[PDB]
Amino acid sequence: RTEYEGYLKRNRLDMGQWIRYAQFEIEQHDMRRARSIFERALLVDSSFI
RNA sequence: GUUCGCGAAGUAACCCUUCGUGGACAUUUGGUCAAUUUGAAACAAUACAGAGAUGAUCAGCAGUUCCCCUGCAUAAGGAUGAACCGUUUUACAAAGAGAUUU
Ligand SMILES: [K+]
Ligand SMILES: [K+]
Ligand SMILES: [K+]
Repeated sequence: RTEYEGYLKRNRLDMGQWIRYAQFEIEQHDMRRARSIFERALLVDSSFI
């Protein structure tokens, strides 16, 4: 989490990294965290289908 | 305490003196805070190592950041102040062929 948050802090526009971080939380079975990551990504770019 | 008024005692009687009594004057400070270990300062010390773009030695200026420090500062300086360097899979479809199955 520290790694992913560091990268997203330095470059919030990396939508691929946002998705990979959300998937990492999915693999931890922590859907609340995954949902939060997806929501934050939608806050950055809601147009990315 | 003072002062205005009244009772009284002392004095021959006033002034004056004392005991009693009513009124007037003056009227609510300070704390976000307790005095060493357990509600938060840091440097330093010991060790190792010895600065980005390079084959080598270096000037830099920036940008991004939920890192700031020094400075009066919107100046300048702090290794180009530092961190930056990793990890990376699906709007996934169309046409066709040869093998698999009833
Ligand atoms: K050196
Ligand atoms: K330099
Ligand atoms: K500089």
